[PDB]
Amino acid sequence: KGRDPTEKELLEVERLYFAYADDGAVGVVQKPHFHGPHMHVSICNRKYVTCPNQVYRASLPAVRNARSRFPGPIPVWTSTKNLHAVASNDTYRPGVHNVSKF
Amino acid sequence: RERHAERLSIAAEQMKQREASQIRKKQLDELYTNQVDEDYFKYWDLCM
Amino acid sequence: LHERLSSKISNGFASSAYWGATGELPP
Amino acid sequence: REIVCVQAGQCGNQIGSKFWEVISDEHGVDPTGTYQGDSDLQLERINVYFDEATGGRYVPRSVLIDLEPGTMDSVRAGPYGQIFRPDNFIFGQSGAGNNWAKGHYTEGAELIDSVLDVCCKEAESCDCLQGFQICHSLGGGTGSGMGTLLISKLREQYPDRIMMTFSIIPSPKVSDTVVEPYNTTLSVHQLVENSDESMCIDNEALYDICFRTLKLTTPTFGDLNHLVSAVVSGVTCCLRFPGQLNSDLRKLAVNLVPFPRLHFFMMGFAPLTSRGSQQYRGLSVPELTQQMFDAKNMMQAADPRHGRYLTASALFRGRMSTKEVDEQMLNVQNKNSSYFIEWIPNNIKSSVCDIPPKGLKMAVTFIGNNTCIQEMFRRVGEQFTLMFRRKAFLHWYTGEGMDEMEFTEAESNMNDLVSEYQQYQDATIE
Amino acid sequence: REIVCVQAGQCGNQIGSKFWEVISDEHGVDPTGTYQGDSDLQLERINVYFDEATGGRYVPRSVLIDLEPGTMDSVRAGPYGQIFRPDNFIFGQSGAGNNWAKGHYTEGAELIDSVLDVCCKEAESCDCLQGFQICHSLGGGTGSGMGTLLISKLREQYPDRIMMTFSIIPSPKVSDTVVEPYNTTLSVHQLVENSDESMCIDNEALYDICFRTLKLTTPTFGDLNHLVSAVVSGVTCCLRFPGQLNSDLRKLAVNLVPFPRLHFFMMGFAPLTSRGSQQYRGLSVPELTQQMFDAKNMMQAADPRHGRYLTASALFRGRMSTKEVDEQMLNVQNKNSSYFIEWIPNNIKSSVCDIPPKGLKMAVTFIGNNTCIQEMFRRVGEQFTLMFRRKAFLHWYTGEGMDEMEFTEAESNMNDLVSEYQQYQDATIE
Amino acid sequence: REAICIHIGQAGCQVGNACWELFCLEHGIQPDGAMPSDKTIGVEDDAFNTFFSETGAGKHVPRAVFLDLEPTVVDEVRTGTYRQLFHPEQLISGKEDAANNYARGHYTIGKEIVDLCLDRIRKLADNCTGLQGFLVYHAVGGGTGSGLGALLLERLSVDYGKKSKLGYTVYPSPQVSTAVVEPYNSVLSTHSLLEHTDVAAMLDNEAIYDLTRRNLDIERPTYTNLNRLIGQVVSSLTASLRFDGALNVDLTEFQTNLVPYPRIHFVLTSYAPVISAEKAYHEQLSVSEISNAVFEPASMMTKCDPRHGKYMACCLMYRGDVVPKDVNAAVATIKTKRTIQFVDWSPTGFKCGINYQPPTVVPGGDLAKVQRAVCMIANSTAIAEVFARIDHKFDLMYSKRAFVHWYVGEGMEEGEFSEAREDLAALEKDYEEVGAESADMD
Amino acid sequence: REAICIHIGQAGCQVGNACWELFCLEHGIQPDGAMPSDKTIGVEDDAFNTFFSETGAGKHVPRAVFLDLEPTVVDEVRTGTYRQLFHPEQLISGKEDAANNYARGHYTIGKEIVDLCLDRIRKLADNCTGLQGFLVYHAVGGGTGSGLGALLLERLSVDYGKKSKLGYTVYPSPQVSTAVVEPYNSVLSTHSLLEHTDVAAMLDNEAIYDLTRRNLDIERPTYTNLNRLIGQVVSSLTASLRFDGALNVDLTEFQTNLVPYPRIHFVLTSYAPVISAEKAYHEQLSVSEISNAVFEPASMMTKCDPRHGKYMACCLMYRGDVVPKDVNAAVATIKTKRTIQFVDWSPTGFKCGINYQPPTVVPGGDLAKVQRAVCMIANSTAIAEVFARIDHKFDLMYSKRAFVHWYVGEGMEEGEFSEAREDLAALEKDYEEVGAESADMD
Ligand SMILES: Nc1nc2c(ncn2[C@@H]2O[C@H](COP(=O)(O)OP(=O)(O)OP(=O)(O)O)[C@@H](O)[C@H]2O)c(=O)[nH]1
Ligand SMILES: Nc1nc2c(ncn2[C@@H]2O[C@H](COP(=O)(O)OP(=O)(O)OP(=O)(O)O)[C@@H](O)[C@H]2O)c(=O)[nH]1
Ligand SMILES: Nc1nc2c(ncn2[C@@H]2O[C@H](COP(=O)(O)OP(=O)(O)O)[C@@H](O)[C@H]2O)c(=O)[nH]1
Ligand SMILES: Nc1nc2c(ncn2[C@@H]2O[C@H](COP(=O)(O)OP(=O)(O)O)[C@@H](O)[C@H]2O)c(=O)[nH]1
Ligand SMILES: [Mg+2]
Ligand SMILES: [Mg+2]
Repeated sequence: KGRDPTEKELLEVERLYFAYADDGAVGVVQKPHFHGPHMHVSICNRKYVTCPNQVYRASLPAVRNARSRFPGPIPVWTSTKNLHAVASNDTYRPGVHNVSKF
Repeated sequence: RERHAERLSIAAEQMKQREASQIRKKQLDELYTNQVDEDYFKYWDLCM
Repeated sequence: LHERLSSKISNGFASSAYWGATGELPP
Repeated sequence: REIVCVQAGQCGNQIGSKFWEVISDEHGVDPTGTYQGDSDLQLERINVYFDEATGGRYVPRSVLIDLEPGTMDSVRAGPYGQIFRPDNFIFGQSGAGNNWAKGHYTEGAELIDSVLDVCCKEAESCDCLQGFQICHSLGGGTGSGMGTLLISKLREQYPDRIMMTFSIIPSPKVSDTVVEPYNTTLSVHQLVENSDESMCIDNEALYDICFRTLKLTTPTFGDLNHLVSAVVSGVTCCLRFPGQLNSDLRKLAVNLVPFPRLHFFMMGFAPLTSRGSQQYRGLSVPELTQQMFDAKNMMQAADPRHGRYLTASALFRGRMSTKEVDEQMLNVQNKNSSYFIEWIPNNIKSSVCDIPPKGLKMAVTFIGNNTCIQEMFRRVGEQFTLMFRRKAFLHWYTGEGMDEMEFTEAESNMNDLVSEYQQYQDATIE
Repeated sequence: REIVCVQAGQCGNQIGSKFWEVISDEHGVDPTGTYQGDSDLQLERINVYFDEATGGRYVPRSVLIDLEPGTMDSVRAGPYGQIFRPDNFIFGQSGAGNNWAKGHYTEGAELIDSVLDVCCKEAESCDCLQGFQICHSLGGGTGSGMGTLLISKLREQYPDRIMMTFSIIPSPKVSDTVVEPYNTTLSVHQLVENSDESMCIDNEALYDICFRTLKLTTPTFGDLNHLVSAVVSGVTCCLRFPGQLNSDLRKLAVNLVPFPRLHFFMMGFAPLTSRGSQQYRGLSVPELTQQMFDAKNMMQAADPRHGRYLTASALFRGRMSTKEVDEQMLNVQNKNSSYFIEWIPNNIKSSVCDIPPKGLKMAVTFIGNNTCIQEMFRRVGEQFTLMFRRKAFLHWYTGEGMDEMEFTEAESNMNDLVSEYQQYQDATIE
Repeated sequence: REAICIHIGQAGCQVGNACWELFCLEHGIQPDGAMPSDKTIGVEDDAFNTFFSETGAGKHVPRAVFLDLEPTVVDEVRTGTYRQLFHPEQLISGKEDAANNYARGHYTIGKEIVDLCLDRIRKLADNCTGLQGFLVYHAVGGGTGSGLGALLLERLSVDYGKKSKLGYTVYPSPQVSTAVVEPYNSVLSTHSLLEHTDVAAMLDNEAIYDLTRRNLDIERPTYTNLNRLIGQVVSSLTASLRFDGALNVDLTEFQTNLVPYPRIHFVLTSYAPVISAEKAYHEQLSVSEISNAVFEPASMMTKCDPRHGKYMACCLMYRGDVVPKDVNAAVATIKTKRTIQFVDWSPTGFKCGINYQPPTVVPGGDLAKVQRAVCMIANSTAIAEVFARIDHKFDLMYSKRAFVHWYVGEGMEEGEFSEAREDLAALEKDYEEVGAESADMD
Repeated sequence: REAICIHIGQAGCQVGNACWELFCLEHGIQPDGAMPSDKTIGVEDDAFNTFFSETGAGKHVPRAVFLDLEPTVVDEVRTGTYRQLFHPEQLISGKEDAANNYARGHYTIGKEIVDLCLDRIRKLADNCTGLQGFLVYHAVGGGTGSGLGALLLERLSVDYGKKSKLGYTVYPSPQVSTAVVEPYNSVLSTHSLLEHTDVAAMLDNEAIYDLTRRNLDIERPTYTNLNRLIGQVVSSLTASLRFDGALNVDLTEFQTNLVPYPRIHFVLTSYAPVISAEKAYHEQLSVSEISNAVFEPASMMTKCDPRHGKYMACCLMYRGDVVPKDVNAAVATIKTKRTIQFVDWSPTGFKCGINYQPPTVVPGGDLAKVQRAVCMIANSTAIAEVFARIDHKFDLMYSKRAFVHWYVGEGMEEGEFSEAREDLAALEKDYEEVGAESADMD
């Protein structure tokens, strides 16, 4: 449009994600990708750790331990304070806070 | 004329080979699928 | 009546690109 | 080109049961899983929805998730229930409590890893994966919270594929639960960011379909779920049978969505008529075309007469001429010019498929992108504002842990969706 | 190429009994010792595990050791017990008392010479000797003390052979004995110096295998010992049958161990599925490979997702194409690339053997070298530090004669092992 | 002598089925590819060689490739009636379609598939000794036809150089429509097509529907009828290579006679004795009557009226029992007409061809049997009206960037829209400038 | 006339089974060593003499040794179908493998077995009167193939001297892999192999898998298919010794024509009519078509692309019904192509051979029956990329001393790693420098 943008219309800069092109132009990423590993599907399937559509730095998300619960129907989990104590659903949920990077 | 007849005979041989290859492919596909029988579960759930 | 309606469900599976094509050569 | 199905909550599992009945009927699969069909055309695309298990058997590529196992024992007890893989049933122990925050934060995070493991197991087995299909209600508890959680995880893992949802939204007239507005508002906020294309159904519209069009004396939830399963199995028909003008989910999305937020669609299915009337009218393309645009046959409470069509799509099944399709769509476009958004020169896509559903000569499914969908969200927002101004039941959600700012986020996002539709409704060429 | 097995203590003797049942079944040996098999392929490598005594019969090259004879009377009472050579059972007259020092220094040295005499008699009879295989628990008393004593003596006497151990270590969750941390720490200190390759098993992981994967209603220790016997008999399959790509214990060690302290490995075996579910999913190389890397199917409590794979090995049994094996192992390496150590360009060895385990058309066993094993040792060291700071039970060990400096040395050696694993586990962008 | 056919996407493969059905039935090759053994003609004819090659065992195989991104249509060809005729390498199919996106065909997916197509075409071109052009069938309304057709024609134009490339092209009809985004794909295709095609023939389904309703007596036509008409046209144009005649016309002659300036290469096509069997017995069908027929706008296969422009060149192909004197008398009578006007810089407006082989009759067909036919391709300024209407449709949508995010996401700069629209504007001005009389400019 | 075959380790013995199956079936020796001579030819025959010797009772025995450190594969040969064909002394087996360690094979274990191998080879060479080279089959990825193959080639090179040694070698594929330590063994092998081999032919299993999927119609190939293809290639190259022909080619001609400088002796190999029966019956297979086939990189049995380099020499072997004029026309057509490039210092780029015996068809085989075939071995600078990726993987592992304690414990100085890596760096520089144009160097 022939006009210059007003102060109200310049608030759109905050809502968008910006990046450089290969030749030095400034653009906007329409659809950002996950900063962890993900899939691009074509004639073949491939995993990309990093892709230009990502907005944040690449990182490996933490995961919950698979063997956290007791081997049985009883409600016993591993404690959040140490590696050997146990806990249950009394006054708190121990299954939701077992996520760790390592 | 002799050369043409020889070419025709070779074509017929190729047809026969095609049929044999189809049969072999079916047999190999049957061979490569997996199966389970009773010796798999013999050692589980005995309570001894 | 029953046999006609039973036969009416078999002909619903047909393709249209080679509809009626036979390939016979006029002399 | 393989689809993976996810079934969530009571409504989702029941609709799924009827869907897999319809699909097993169309491909001639016995409830034991044995192929018993009568034409090669049935067999040659069976891979699209079924995986092959050893010595004859076929298994359906679907994941069933629910927070209380009551439903799962019912689906396993149903007539086709045996076909489902036992390892594909995922369930918890305590209920969702009709609470979005409980379903999303406490039992959601407990189960979500096992559902993602099953979904990955199903996805990585395909030679080429097409989009996911999800059925759930937005008014419930586990349906809303875990459905939107799972949608977010799958959208993180497969951003280049298609994400499709079928969703039930609470009637303004006949609610089964008091806290429906909160769960609906939070779920629509999640969907408008995450989804590529979303279909919305009102139970009130299915009741009006059954009573006025089908004249059923005593309808049941099985009939509503049968209508939904019919459209769901119809949308994919061109993916899996030959035709004169093939079409695809991605081609539908490319022709239907002008801008990425405007992805909410209306649904209809045309050949519906009562057993008394059936002796009086033969199937033909004009009859299907007249019924498809009749608001009596549309599955949402909003009516097209208060809005404008941005785009529409029609998929025809059966042996029929292309000339009649083209000329019908031309005549409707020329004759009805006020109901079509004027800065797009042609709003309707057509598609033609050779293979009808068994025992019907012809069928069409209609998908419509109309701005009158804004009226439903505004109505839900009204009921939310009535409840929210007085903090009517908020302590349950806050006790789970939500900040009140989440509710203001969901209100702002729904209000912006309504505003964007209203602005595009009143746009002009100048 | 002959293997000598050693089974020590109750757990070791029970696992050995199940192992020799499985091996006698695969080679068609009657419990009287008579050959009753049905193919020449069975005879041509029978020497690997059996020695031949005159007039047909075969006897198994195994030494049975325990400190109290209760187990020996139980194994003699078992279904295959008669096959064992009477002179090969060595036992004392009083128990280990669950004390490492008792098992190692006082009653150990009295018997150990007779065990070494039997082991030398058995070793010098082989025409060519392959490595030793030892089964024992680390949490017990005679298992830990006499097993590590014997390992040290055999490593002195046969330093050019292979020393392989399978070892069960106490769960933090499901323990039978209070003084487990001391015995575990001292045994791990002995193993990291003495062993060439060591496999670790948690009873908790086998319970989770049985309950989640096999859906057993009433599991018993016999099932747990069958899972262990299955993997142990699978590792040696390429030694004793033909195949397209032969493999060997030494070849496994050469490809798995980058540096000599990093020799502790995880195990898995893929075709596990409940009798009800097996009708719903056929076995195939993609399915076996996917289960093979699934942590649900791994026999330790530590999870691979918290570490990275340095190396892995897969041994396939059955009639199968090499293309599918190569391309599947490539696909798994490419798809999970963040979990593989980047300064090694390809981490996986494959091997293919023609003859599957009885009653399965095909099977694979998995051996993995992953840094997540450090979490197990850290947990044991933590429980040790809680007990050791307070001198909780030390007078028993000191009364037997142990120096506390032994405890501080063993703690320091395990801590250095944990540090070496920890440096390689985490990435370093710099 | 030889010509290679390239069939792209859905319309091009379906039209290919009708074309190869016709060429088989005209030459006499059976569906399995063997000439009948009952005939004892004694002579061993070779005329098929333009379209078929023999191995040596006497099977025939055709000089064609079928290219598609979705499997279904090519698998239908593989499972159809002509399954044994084609070599399996010729039938190339991808995994997933270009989803009505030109950008998806050109940048993302066709760029992956194109090298297999080029290798197959090379393998065809190596088995020739007098190749004299490429025939290409595609629609510019869909994604893979536009994007991969343009990319492949571009690569062919660099690799083969001077060899001629003739396109048969289905343009978006003026009120029949199949997809919303048709103008963008047609504009972006046409931008590439200006530089990289020697003659382009345009077809619209609405015209062939009108022609089949008015002339034939078909109330409910479908695509197989249109494809049989197209096959007849292609057979008429290529008959000059294959049968004896008075005035032959090589494929290189079209570009020399029809194209005055290098951008002005889009031509209109029509065909005369489209008539039903019941009408055929009420009327004689002389040379002058069918010559009068080819000039009525009711005969055209593109929805344009040539009365709104001026002709630059006409090429008239006669096949069957025709004598040159009747062609000359007919053309002079046409020249007399007042509603037919030629640009003053083109005094010698006509090219003629005359071939003795009458048109073949297909067992299931809908055309009557006739002893003679004529087909015309002509260059006229009226064509500017088709582009102007595709432009307004592009401008109305592009004013709001209605769908552009799909194209930008699939790999295209936004700038490419403005470039193509300005090039088509310049083409419109070219058609204004070329048509101005020299007497007015002194 | 005579040639002796040496098979080492697992790949070499398994490829040997397919080779000797083929040579038996082509000459006509029964599996028990007999010749049912049924022809009325009047005089006896000698073509077998290259590969078999007779005792005098008329049994045939073959000129080969099978060398392995593990028993299983050779015991499988001993118990198989050909038990009576081989002399039992010829099948030599140790007790235990080299465990993927080159050092273990070379220093510890192969040093004990190597003297038996030389005594057997000497006993064979004494029963000859015109030995004209050794053919060697081994893989450089495994321990015994690398270590004992190098040690044995060194000893052979000292004892026999000038006699030619031609190797067919399976190199580690660029991304499919079977063992972790492949780069170390391949580098150390190539270091020993540089001095002591006259021509080395490179094979990759990934290429033969691609070829069997693409050309043949096999979804699930296994090593027997690859080994049968290798056997066909060796039979094509040695046919010039065994049957009548227009232009023969002795094994000494390869080294003279293919190797320009003494380090540049690694050659690419390809084979043209690898084809299934259905494709073979859809197409004629003339000389020019198979000549065009041998130059596509899709035809090669090693995973390298020759378009990234320049050809230095080509050797083309035609067998079957071929005429020299067609060979000349084909080679001139290849020379015309612009995407095929020769170094400017090699103007006369081609060697030709023409033999009359067509390729044999094996009863269980997957190749079609064909009247003619061509086989190519060629020297090209593109080969430098194979070494560069092996060297990069070596640098990655050796930068952290990833496995060195095994090699140092089994008897090797650490210095040998640096020596070999510097020699391969110099080989890379040789291939970089040789490809530099003369006009730039004035
Ligand atoms: N005359 C004729 N027109 C056709 C035929 N098939 C499709 N069309 C027309 O061509 C346009 C559609 O182009 P398509 O060929 O379907 O596009 P496409 O090449 O498949 O491109 P994709 O959809 O991306 O795969 C519409 O205008 C159709 O009416 C046909 O068989 N005959
Ligand atoms: N084409 C082909 N490749 C093979 C064959 N056998 C093994 N290979 C490949 O060669 C490499 C393995 O080399 P081996 O021959 O097994 O090594 P080795 O000679 O036995 O050496 P050791 O293991 O120490 O006994 C791998 O890349 C295999 O894929 C075969 O029969 N044919
Ligand atoms: N159409 C349809 N609606 C259903 C069905 N079952 C439940 N509902 C509706 O969904 C809402 C209840 O949600 P529900 O599925 O129980 O939520 P959940 O507890 O999270 O699974 C109510 O409006 C019900 O009327 C069904 O089978 N079909
Ligand atoms: N898997 C398995 N574990 C066992 C068996 N017997 C004992 N255990 C476990 O081993 C530990 C006891 O060690 P034990 O074998 O008694 O030590 P020992 O007295 O030195 O032989 C406990 O954790 C038991 O649960 C068995 O047969 N199988
Ligand atoms: Mg298409
Ligand atoms: Mg070996």
